[PDB]
Amino acid sequence: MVNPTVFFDIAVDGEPLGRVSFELFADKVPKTAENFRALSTGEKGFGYKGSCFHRIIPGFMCQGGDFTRHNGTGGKSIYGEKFEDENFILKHTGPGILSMANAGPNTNGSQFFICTAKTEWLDGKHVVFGKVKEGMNIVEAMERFGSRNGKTSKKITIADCGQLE
Amino acid sequence: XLLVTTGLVLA
Repeated sequence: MVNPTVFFDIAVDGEPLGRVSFELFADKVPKTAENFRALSTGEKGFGYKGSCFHRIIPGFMCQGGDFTRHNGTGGKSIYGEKFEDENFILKHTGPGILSMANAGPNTNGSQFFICTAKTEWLDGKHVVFGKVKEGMNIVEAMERFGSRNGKTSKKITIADCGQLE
Repeated sequence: XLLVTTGLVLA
């Protein structure tokens, strides 16, 4: 097998910024990886295309994936509303880590975050499932529009997304 | 604080 590679084309207030590609660890967290992959292609009839990163905190992370409420209160998995924490094998070791947002144990939906720093305090509480493969510079650029409380200064959207591998 | 929740963001 080969781990799937997905991409997001990011736009800032409608201006294309660049492409970020992620490697999804299907070999370690197959269910979580599959959920993110399907949501990136939109094959189930819903997904990330057109959604925004609603909360960005410099030196911490960029959060997005709420394609229903667009405010951090929505989103859903391809398995129904929410699914279990698959495993906590991987850790939040440094910049580029892709991890699942939640509202407590076993509440994974569609929201995720990209770490821009090692965030060890989230280990064992959030399921790590992939990492930035290319375009980490785009993630850094995105960080500039964030703020301490998370509010973004420009609308950061996923203009297009899909699978590459 | 620095959490990544969905609905009730905490300190």
